[PDB]
Amino acid sequence: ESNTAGDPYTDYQKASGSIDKAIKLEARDPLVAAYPVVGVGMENLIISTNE
Amino acid sequence: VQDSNGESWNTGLSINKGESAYINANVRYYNTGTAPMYKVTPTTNLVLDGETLATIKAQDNQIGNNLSPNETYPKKGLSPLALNTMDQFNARLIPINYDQLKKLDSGKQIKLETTQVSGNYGTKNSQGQIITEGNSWSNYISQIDSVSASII
Amino acid sequence: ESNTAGDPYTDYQKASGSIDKAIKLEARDPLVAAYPVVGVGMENLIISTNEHASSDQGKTVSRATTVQDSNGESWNTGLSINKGESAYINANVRYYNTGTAPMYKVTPTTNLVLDGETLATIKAQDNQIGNNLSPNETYPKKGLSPLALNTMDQFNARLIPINYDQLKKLDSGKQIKLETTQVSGNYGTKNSQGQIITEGNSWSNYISQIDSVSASII
Amino acid sequence: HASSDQGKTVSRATT
Ligand SMILES: [Ca+2]
Ligand SMILES: [Ca+2]
Repeated sequence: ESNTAGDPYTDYQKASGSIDKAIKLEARDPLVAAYPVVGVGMENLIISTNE
Repeated sequence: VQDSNGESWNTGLSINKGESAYINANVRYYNTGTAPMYKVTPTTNLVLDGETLATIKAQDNQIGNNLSPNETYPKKGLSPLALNTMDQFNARLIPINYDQLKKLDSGKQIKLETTQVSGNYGTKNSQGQIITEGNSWSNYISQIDSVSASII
Repeated sequence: ESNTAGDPYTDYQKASGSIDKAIKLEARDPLVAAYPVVGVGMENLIISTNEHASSDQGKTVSRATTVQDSNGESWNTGLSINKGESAYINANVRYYNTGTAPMYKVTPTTNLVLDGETLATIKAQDNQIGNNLSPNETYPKKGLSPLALNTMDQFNARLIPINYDQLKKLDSGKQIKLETTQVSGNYGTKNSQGQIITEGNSWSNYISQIDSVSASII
Repeated sequence: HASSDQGKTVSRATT
């Protein structure tokens, strides 16, 4: 398998670090996937009553 | 003969019962992974008392260019985004009808929930230039979630 | 045949497993087709009747000398309605997959049928597209609230209207049914460099070829 | 486009 973890980067690109430099150190192990988990959080909510 | 000197003053108020109010949510994005996301495009449901009022995809005003792991968009010391519109071109505001407005004027809250997020990854092309355009993260979400074990 | 089953993947690609890793196990047999079966299901339906209601008050004073005086009041209440766009419809849907392959960029088309007549055929635009639909799962996922099929426009700016007769009969036992007439979506293939690409890879180019050369087993 | 309306009125007149 060239991409062991299933992410866009191969085993060599991850081990050798020749990828994006914002990827966490953790994710340069071929077994740990480089993978973002993004979520949204609402702060407040405003109602424009259009009479 | 006769004379008359009258005065008058009137006050009126109208309302549309299909678009009785406009909704504006203030949001912030969060990354808790090991990779940064470029061109972050979330999709969110706005749920009020069982019913989903609107499913909104983040358009050009609400997209975040970079989102590194363990950080937010906007950054920590900024105010949250405004999720104003439902249109592809940021020209159409999010409406709610008369019953949803009447119950919103009570203890009822509107909850938000992220159904998915879009975004790109970066790769170095022929010359040493990082490209993050055709590099959708969605082509790998199923392939990663299927071959893996999840640890939080 | 290089593609015995009629799916986008050859015999060697399926047998050896060098394809998408979300493809179900059985679908890596050359005879079983890698093929998703996506359907839509409605959860509830909301009606925004768009009347226009008006209130008004008023005072008035008056004097009249040949002597006289007068102090009148008023308060009025009106209500108007359009009969071609008497209400707006909002359906809450959720997509399902019961196939052996994931669908990327799931774009369904649904009829909204009310007492014999189809009110609208809606194609899922940018707000209502699901990026991933892996087999035996839903969009949105199990623990989320359903989508809002809110608009009928290519740009998500035009709401779904119903006229006065459809609204009047909808204020009765009449229900609006939803039915999926088709679903479109992409599949993934590894390109020259090992990047998965799911853009020109439409699933509709193989639905007829698969449905013709196959036997169906539910 | 169908429209309805109601209305009341009170009045007093003193010579
Ligand atoms: Ca390897
Ligand atoms: Ca063959």
